[PDB]
Amino acid sequence: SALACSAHALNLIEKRTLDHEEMKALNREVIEYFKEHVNPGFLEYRKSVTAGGDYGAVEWQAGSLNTLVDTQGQEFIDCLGGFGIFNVGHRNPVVVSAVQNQLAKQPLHSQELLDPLRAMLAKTLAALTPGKLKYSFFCNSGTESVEAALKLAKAYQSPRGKFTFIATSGAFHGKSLGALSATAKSTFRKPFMPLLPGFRHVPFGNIEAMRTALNECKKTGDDVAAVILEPIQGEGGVILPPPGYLTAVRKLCDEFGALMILDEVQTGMGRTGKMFACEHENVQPDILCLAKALGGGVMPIGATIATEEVFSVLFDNPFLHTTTFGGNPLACAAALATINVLLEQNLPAQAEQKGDMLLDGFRQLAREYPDLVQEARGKGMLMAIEFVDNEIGYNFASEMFRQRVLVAGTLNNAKTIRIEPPLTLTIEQCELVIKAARKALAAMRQQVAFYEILHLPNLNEEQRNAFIQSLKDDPSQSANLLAEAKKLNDAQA
Amino acid sequence: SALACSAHALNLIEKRTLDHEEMKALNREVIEYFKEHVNPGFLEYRKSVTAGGDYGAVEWQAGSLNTLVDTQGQEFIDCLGGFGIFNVGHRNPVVVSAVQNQLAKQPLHSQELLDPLRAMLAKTLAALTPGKLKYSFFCNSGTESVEAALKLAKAYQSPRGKFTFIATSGAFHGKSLGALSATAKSTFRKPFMPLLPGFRHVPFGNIEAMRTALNECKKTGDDVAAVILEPIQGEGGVILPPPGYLTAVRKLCDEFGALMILDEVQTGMGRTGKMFACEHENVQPDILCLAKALGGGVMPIGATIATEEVFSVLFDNPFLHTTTFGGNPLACAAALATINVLLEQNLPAQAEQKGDMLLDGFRQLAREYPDLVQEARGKGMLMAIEFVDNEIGYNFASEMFRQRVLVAGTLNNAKTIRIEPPLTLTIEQCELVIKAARKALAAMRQQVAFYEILHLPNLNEEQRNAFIQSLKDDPSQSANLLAEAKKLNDAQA
Amino acid sequence: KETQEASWEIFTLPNLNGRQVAAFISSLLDDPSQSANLLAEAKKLNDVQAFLAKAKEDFLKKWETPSQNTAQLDQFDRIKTLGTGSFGRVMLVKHKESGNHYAMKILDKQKVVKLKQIEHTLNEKRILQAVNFPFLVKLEFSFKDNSNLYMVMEYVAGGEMFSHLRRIGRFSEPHARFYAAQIVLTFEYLHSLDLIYRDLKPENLLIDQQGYIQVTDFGFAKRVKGRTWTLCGTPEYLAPEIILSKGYNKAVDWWALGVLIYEMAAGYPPFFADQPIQIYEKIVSGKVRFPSHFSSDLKDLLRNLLQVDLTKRFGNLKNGVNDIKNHKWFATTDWIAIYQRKVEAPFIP
Repeated sequence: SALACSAHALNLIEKRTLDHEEMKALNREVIEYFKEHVNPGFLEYRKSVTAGGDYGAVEWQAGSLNTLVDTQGQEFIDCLGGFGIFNVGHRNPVVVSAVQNQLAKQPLHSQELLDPLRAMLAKTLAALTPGKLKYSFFCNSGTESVEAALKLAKAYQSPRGKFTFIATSGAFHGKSLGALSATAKSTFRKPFMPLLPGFRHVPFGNIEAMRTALNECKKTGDDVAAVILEPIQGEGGVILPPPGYLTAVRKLCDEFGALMILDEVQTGMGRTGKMFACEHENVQPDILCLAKALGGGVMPIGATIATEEVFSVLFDNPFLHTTTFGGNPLACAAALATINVLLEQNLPAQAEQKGDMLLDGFRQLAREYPDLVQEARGKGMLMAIEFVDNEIGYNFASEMFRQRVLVAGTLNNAKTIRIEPPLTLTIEQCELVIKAARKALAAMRQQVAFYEILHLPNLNEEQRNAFIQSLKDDPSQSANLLAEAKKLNDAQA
Repeated sequence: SALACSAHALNLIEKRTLDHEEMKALNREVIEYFKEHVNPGFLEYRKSVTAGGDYGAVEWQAGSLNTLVDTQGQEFIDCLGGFGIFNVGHRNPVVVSAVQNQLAKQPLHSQELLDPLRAMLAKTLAALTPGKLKYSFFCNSGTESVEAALKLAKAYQSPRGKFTFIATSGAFHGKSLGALSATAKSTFRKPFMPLLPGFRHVPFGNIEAMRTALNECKKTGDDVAAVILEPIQGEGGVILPPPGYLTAVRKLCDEFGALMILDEVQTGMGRTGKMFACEHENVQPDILCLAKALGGGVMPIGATIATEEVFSVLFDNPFLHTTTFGGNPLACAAALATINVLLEQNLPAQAEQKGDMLLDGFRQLAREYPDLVQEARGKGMLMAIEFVDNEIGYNFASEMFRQRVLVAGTLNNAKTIRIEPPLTLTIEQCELVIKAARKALAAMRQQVAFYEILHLPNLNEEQRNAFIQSLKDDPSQSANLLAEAKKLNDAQA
Repeated sequence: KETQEASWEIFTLPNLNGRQVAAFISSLLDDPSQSANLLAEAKKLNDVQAFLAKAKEDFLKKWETPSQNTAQLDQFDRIKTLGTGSFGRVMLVKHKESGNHYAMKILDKQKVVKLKQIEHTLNEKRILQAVNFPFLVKLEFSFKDNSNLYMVMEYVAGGEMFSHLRRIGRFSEPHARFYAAQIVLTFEYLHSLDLIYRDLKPENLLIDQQGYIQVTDFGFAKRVKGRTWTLCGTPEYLAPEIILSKGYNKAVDWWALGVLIYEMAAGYPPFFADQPIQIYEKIVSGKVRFPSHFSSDLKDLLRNLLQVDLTKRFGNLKNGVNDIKNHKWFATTDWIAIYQRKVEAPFIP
């Protein structure tokens, strides 16, 4: 019965530790259900099952601020941070109690009485945001964030006869039909077409291009309502735009009277060094999208902050754009807690020193294995290593998973991996990571070399065997023996 | 500073009671901020400020399961239930601890490791849902619910060459651009047009119409992908469709190979008498949208449950439709708690007896004041009273607000008011409500009559004064004195 | 519409009856210009009556179970002996804990019993103990011992109105308006608590350090619900009903006000003869011809208050007190400001 299934899951919430067969039990239901009620695919493409072991790595509870412990007790260092969620770490004590307090009083609002925390957050965000960004709208996610932004721009610009929206190729903005009209990857968009009419993509980091789009549209009577872009393409592979770009986009917008929308969903809340990435070039957008880390990894939340000139649209009919759960008290709680922590222990500043020590650490590794890595890149605690193959990439992401270091990448989309550990990552865990990636890079180089030695056609078995022998006895020579085998295979060529 | 504003709001979370000037202080910031950072409009159109009093009615904390207490200590009976959110009441002790437990372990997931509660919920929902509905997708709201539904239908039906979507006039489904393409009110849609191409509306409760839409589209090569409707139009004014309709829609769909999407966002989780409204006619949709009350008024959540045949689309590329926060552990917690409570204290069954005692109670009041009410209507604990004017309606919703009974309606959209108290409303509070609405209906009838006596043109001041005199001395004669004044005004006519 | 808003506001006043509101609605209907003034007055009236509600509740509480021995003799230090009566003597005292000054009245138990004054004494105390109004003397403390009763009264320097009226001779109508207005509000208050005062005369009117009035004798005042018959008072101020020996009520106070005003503006009472029996004759067939310098408005009010027809007497109509508060002679008086004591006194002793 559903009554049955509810209770069994209800008692498991209460349980805090597990007998080894209580574990086995669990992991087998959880795989069983994932296959029959969730998606069977996540069992196919995820690194938690491929490299799971005998059992998958089913989540259990948070370890420290930076660690995660599965149902077997294995503790993982999070260098994923839920793709930019866990900026203040897992269960940050300051956020968890702000939530638990608010939970004692009133978790959600009535929707009729002026709820106080939504004012306080709207206020704080006004304070925290650059230039004339004043009004906040509150939703539940990063996609609802962008949607409302699109709606604001729309309601603003359509009376002025402007309907077209420029977005950028490689841009991600959300999976809901409205945001998916601005999101750019082929794969994500094609099945659900036709999407919103009038969304046109230009290359990212290309101001010369965006002028031509804004101008062509002008000429043909399809004038641009708004331009929407991320400060850094996060999912897009940690693409950094050319210095001056965001500033130059900002003028270009101002020149053509087009609203500028900044999707700071993955670069907001101090990840890139500054509280908002658009502060590195000190650029003020007309609209700013926030989410993910705004909810301190405790709560889900999305905020849309805009200038007064733009948010005015909603003033005369405030019900034009509502949401049911948006701005609920205990989500509010969470953010104010997160906003407080970020300014107190001043973690944007931490983001920049840990963010360069790490990244440098990776582009060093990247010089030492140019045969497995094209490049590493990032800005503050948002960074990514680009491998040569998805084969290799998924092999890196997977290898370290076993070294109990949790990074990105799935079975297929894995050519470039992303490193996004909490901003609260210690200097001790910082090395432990670059160390783990060095071991990982060694072992892969071993395997890569290993095959290389085998299809050497001119090389005979007698010689090949000598190399394979010294390879296993000395994996350090994986590069030397290789060169010696290739040099030998060419000798008999 | 933002650091400053964060802390002040942070300490207020900690505070549990307020000195009367600590109150005054609060309510004035909260109004001040709402005007300068949230919306000034909500101060114009909401009943919390118009009828606020000297101060507005700023929320503070939950009272009992059915009561809410503002910053002045005034306790309100919730006959709104957050528009169908608070189905198991405010802070239902069983939900709050399931949440607080899960909060001690891990609030959000890593997105790499198989999270156990999302299996358990996916499982339970499979159990709880009629027919072949098997797979659940998890999002954050009611709008994200429908969006994914639209996306499932799309990804299913577009390979089969079907792109058009029929929705119904009066339908509400969400404010995000995708759902807003199916949502039907003019007001909500117009500013943001052009929306998704290929959405066509037909009248609700009209099977004769929907045949013609499905057939016309067939003829013209624009074959219907899916039909989407609510079992009852909730926001649409508690519109009940003709018996047999939902069943007859279900065949019509099956006949034209069109997917049937049921928006049980506001009629789900036991409000109408059954766990899902589509069980009264025992109809199984291809897709089912859930939200609101699924989160036990503690958490925000949305679920999209579908048949295997349909959810298969996502199997081969499970990342086609993801969301960042969807299915997070502590939202999961909340639902399983809510699902458990609803089956335990068997509250759908409570919904039907309280839902008829109330509603009958209103259509009685409705016979006694036919000059202020056209009709009352509902199905289980979803019900609404329809007045004659928005003037009158906002006057009812507002009047009772002061009688500390919290109902729907805003300053303008208020012709029909909705009654949606928690399913945990006691029989004692049940009368207290019908009583409060009787007082309210009296006082309005007084005022209505009062003006009626004044523009009686043939009536002189001397006579008019006698009526006004007895009116104030005996408001019960408001009907009698009126008839006597009108009869007198006609005597001098 | 703009008018209709003020109309509803007038009707929403809980303190106002059907008659009162219907009176503010009419004037509005007829004068949409004074909308704000009509709604204003309505609010004053509402508020005004509302307070009377808090005054009565507060009175009864004290009237029902009265205070006793709120002080003791060795809490004060005798400064001087101010005056002596038949009851005993009045002394100026200093409260040792505060340094405040009072006029303590000592009255010999045995001397009262002889003078057959047991009731008056008890009734005066019980009234004073329960009463609270700016223009009334305030009994601060009250106690007794073996030998005598003690009434500790707020000391106010300034003579009787009687002797003061002799000095000036007659008051200018603005001077008399200032004194009348206070007696009016006092009477409104007392009538509310169903109390006839029954002893209004210049001798019972002391003057504040602030030049305002203090009313000073309560031996006669009665908590009367319906009607009473005991005649007590000074011949000049008796309403015809008292004399005539048919029951009377609170109307009698309003008559006396009339007489009191007449005297303050004329320098002599309207019904006056060498010997009393005669003063009664002149009262009963109530022909009161005014002095020449008497304002016609002041004449109109006096013709109204001094009215043998107690169904035609200002004070006891349906608007009750409001009739003379709204009279042409009292247009230039701010009652609430009179109440606050924020009005410039015409004379300070």
